[PDB]
Amino acid sequence: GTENLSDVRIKFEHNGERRIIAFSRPVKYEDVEHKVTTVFGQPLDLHYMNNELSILLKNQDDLDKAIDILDRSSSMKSLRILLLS
Ligand SMILES: [Ca+2]
Repeated sequence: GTENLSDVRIKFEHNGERRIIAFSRPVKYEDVEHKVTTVFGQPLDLHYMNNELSILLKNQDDLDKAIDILDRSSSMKSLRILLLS
C-alpha cells in the first residue's frame, strides 16, 4: 500500500463508461469488490466479459481464472469487467 507507493489492469465498464484501475498481485477478490464499491459509490457485481460472453465472478477462484485468461493471452492488456447493479 504505502510500500506499493506485474500489476493487473482491470477495465471496468459501468453504464457505458470505462476506466482502468490497477491492482497489485496477488489480486484479492475482496479488494476488487471494495475498490468497486468505493469508486462507484455503490456495490456492483463483477462480470468478466469478452465480445460474446460474460460470466459473473463470484469468488476468488473465479477471479483467478479470469486473470489467467488475461495472462495466457498475448494481446489482452487489461481484464474487461462489466459492472451491473
Ligand atoms: Ca496478457
